[PDB]
Amino acid sequence: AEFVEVEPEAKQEIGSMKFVYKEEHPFEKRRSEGEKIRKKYPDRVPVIVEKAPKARIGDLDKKKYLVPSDLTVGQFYFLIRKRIHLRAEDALFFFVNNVIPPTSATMGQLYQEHHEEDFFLYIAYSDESVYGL
Repeated sequence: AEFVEVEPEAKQEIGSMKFVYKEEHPFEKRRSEGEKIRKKYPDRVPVIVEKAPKARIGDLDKKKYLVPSDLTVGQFYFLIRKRIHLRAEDALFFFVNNVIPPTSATMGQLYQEHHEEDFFLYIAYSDESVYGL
């Protein structure tokens, strides 16, 4: 009899966002890999990180990250900043399903709530605070 209290979402929050990674690797190969990697490393989460459309920021050398579940989103920002040699004054924003995730969440929490059907979490990054601008 209790209502499910549905959490509000931003207007732009959209599932199944486009990533070049997903265009370049067939779904079932991604899914098979994601299942396997979750079993092999259960306290890590597999993450794809890609530059958002229209972003003006350096590209990462590598898209696939195997991340300790307890690492925070904030700690992950700092890791990515270093990987792309951001300057102190440079901005960095992450997006999951078009929405900036909470800096204080763990990567495991983010994964739990937002992983896709292939068992990966997808994060886009940008110099801008709105995905795709």
